[PDB]
Amino acid sequence: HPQGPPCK
Amino acid sequence: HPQGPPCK
Amino acid sequence: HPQGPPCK
Amino acid sequence: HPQGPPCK
Amino acid sequence: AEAGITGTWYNQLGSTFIVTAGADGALTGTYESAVGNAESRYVLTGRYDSAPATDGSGTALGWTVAWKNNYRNAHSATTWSGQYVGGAEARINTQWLLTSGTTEANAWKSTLVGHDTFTKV
Amino acid sequence: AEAGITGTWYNQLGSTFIVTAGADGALTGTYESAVGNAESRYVLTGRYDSAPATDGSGTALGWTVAWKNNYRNAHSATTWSGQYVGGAEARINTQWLLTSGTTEANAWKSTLVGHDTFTKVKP
Amino acid sequence: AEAGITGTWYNQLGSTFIVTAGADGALTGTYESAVGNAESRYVLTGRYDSAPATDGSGTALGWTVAWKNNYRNAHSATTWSGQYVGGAEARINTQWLLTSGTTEANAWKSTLVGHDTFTKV
Amino acid sequence: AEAGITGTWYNQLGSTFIVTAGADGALTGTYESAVGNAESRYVLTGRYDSAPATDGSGTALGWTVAWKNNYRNAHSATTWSGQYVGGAEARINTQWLLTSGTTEANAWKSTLVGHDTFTKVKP
Repeated sequence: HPQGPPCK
Repeated sequence: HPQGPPCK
Repeated sequence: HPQGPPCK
Repeated sequence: HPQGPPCK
Repeated sequence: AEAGITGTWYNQLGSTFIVTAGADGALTGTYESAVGNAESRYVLTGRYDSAPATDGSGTALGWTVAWKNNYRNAHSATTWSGQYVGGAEARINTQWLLTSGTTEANAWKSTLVGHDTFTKV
Repeated sequence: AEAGITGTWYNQLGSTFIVTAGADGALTGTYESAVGNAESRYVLTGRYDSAPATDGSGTALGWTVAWKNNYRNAHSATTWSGQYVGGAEARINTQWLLTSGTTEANAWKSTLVGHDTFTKVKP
Repeated sequence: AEAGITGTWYNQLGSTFIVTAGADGALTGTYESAVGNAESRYVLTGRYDSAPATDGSGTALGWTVAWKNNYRNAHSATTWSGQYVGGAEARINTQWLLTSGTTEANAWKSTLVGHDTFTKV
Repeated sequence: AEAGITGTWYNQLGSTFIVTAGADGALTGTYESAVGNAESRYVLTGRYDSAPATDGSGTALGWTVAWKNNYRNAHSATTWSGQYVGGAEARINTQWLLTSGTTEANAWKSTLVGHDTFTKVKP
């Protein structure tokens, strides 16, 4: 989700 | 507050 | 989740 | 309120 | 339906919300408070999903109202987050956050939370 | 004060908030996801108190972002409600609500709640 | 009325909540989920105001349910905060927070918020 | 794990949380207001997940405090919902809801929302 951090 | 009900 | 409605 | 900080 | 958001909505407290939904996601309107009154009106601005899923899901949206107009300033602002569901009985179900401007010492209790359901009746 | 809010801010996850506060209490700008190229920009609109109190009280404000742009559509919208506190280290402390469009049956879990703190970097 | 909280309550989703209010502020009971089922039951513990104001105000209370029992573990817990109002149509109006155990990376979206109204019908 | 939660914790306002996690998923203890003598202690009861996941996931838990004791009665109750994350620096990150008993007419503003982070100090 664009509101959370970058992925793994 | 303006968001609440009437103060009547 | 147990907090929600039935999955029926 | 007991959940907030010490008073002034 | 899409621009079914446009219109006049009422919540359970008696407030009236009048909005226009623009084809690209904007929400603009007026929020009027208690009694109907005259300058019980405040400006509101928001955004919605203009391309909601094609599954019976509601349309996500949200808007804000700063409680200041040319007659009153309650040094607070409210944001409503929720979704629109249309049909015979269209409704907008929301949860809101009302934050007041406070001093540091009162910051811990600067925000109230609640929920409102708006209908066109 | 409008100036103080205007500028570029970042929160603890690394997202970018670029806002312009207008004299009439309006807030307009763009929100960008944490790192992640250019097309992770979304439109935001909000309102603040253009005449806060003297005192050392924060300025209340709020804004919304519907997570749809020309590249992605997460069928959700987030609203941040908080206060701008100026000084040499200005901050915007908020609490937010993220609601996703759901069917009648999952409506009960349609909303997430959290809090973010923004630090100003550019005017 | 005071120990009017004691009893079986239902919310709009169909869940049943059975509680005992102790004279000193404790709330103990069982929360059962969907279908009625058999081990759709979870333990709940809370506290209420045993000396509420003598003005027509409701009684503040809250309780928690960890979603683990001897058959299921949904690695989450819900807390309901609200108030009881008695009378002909007694109700318990609440707002709740459901937090799931997550990894750091998912902590930002570990909590859901909602509201429930429980009645004895 | 019960041990990990058990102990004394403090949050950023200076309040004290003393808890005992029992094998059956129960939480019992006392909550104390930020500084302020001895009679600022209130009873708390809660529940946690006594069998969390392996992984580096936090343990979900929650507890309630009704703000009435033998000295004061603030006619309100607070519930904290969050996760315990162990390590050398264990923390309990929460979001809370404080509801006050109100009349029908002020019910709309009966609940406050906030967040607290607790740091462990003693076992």
